[PDB]
Amino acid sequence: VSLMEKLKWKIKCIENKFLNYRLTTNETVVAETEYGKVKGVKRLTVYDDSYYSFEGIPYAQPPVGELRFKAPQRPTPWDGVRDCCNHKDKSVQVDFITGKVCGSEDCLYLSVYTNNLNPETKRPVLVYIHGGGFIIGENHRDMYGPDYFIKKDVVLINIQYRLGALGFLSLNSEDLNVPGNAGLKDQVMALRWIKNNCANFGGNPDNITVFGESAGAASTHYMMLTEQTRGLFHRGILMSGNAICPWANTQCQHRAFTLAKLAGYKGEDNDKDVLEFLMKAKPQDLIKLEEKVLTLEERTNKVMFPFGPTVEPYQTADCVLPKHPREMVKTAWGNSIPTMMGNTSYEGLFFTSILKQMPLLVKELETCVNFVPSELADAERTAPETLEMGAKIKKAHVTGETPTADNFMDLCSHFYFWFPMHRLLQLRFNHTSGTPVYLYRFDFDSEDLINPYRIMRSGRGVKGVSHTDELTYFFWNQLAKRMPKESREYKTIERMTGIWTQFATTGNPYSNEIEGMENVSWDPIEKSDEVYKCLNISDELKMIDVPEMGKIKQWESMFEKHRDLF
Repeated sequence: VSLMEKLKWKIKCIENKFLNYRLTTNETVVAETEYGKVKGVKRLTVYDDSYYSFEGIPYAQPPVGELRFKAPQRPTPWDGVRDCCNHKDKSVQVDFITGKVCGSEDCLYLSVYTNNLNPETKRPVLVYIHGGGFIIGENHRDMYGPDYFIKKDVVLINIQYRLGALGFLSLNSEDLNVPGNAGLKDQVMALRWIKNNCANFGGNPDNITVFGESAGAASTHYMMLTEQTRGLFHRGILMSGNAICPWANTQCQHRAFTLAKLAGYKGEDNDKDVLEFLMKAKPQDLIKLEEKVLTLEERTNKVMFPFGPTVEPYQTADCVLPKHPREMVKTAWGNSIPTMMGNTSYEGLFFTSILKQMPLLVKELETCVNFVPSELADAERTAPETLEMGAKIKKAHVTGETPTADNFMDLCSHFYFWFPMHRLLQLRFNHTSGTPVYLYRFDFDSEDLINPYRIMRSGRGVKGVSHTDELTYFFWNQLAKRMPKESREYKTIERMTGIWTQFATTGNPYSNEIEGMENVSWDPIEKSDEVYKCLNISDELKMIDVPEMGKIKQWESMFEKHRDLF
């Protein structure tokens, strides 16, 4: 990231700290948890609303030393009053603005917010899981501010979990107790805490919604798939992601060794000796080197992250993913709770930045063999069947004689988001009690209000609704400003937070009390639907057939001779 956005972000960081002090009050309050009393503080928003803020609530033991790479354990309870008036640190990770490593292994905390500690009725509980490819992200209010949601009568909860190799190291040897998915096991234990404690904050323990974007969406879906969380919540929102997305799982058991070798390990490739080195390496050295772990072949096969969720090699007490996600959908308790899912109108536009560094990637669309789902393609991507599948993809997105960046970014939308969503809906239909799933399409474009991800994707002055453009209308961030209330941006905040809280409340997203929704008949998706219908959200709200549908069927036709793998 540029020197200009480094000094520019440095200043907004300093501004956010002064604003945060200014927007603080002297009104401290104490609440009960099952681990002991916590002290929160009331804060202000730029729209002159206020809310109670409890930050740095531990939901697990600090996962340092011998707990590193291990499943999380419950934290130690305390007498007296724990101070929760400041944020804790984020998970160790590479800062996308600077490139430096930041964070700390002591990262397993959650934050609780609400405009009213003592409502007269129990409120809907909303749990946000941040995205960031399981390698970056945080629950700090400079990125995920509760300011829009607290205008509503809900309890909002933002969790943290272990990122990167510290969150997702996986070792085959059963003796070492590092099966993998530690960061997911973090999420589980946070859910268990939320279930047992939300009532102390005015929340309804029998009406909890979990939602997240991108990796947060896959996390949310995983929380709906695993037996570990059965019955913990009651609604799910998957925003631009799920667990059968190609980036949302990987078998990474051989990559621990590689990571060790990059970090200076001297010895052989057995898990024990590899683990011992990794257990004593500086946390910020492991994280800085993750970028180098993937081989060139893996990058070629569109593997995006070296460490991440994985099928665990053996089963233990806190096992989360004992089978491939496709197999888990067939039994998942979460299939039988109300679900909302959606994408933005130009997802792949996120990859503008990457193309700017590798213009050579555009040539991949001459055959598109690289984008063939990996389970169908051969190793070298050279078998004639793979070239055939590649051609079907090519017909879907290459509009002219030569592929363009727009073709490329259009393909990504489907490879990373629309196709996986389609596969999941069809799978779920064959294994579900018939609980409704609703679809949305986020199509609202604006440059007058942005969020930090636009700096990373180099989305400065770029038309189109990219992946993560919707976050801006859900959360406050240190790049936000107060918008006039008649603005299109402000209306979208109201609609977006309106629908999400409405869904969280009733398992049904429609409300005539939301501006723009007076002509809307939002029906859920039936198994017999050949065409998906979705709420298109732009300056106006409108029910439509998913425009991406024809391209989605093209991708499905790659499985014509391999229908068992669909």
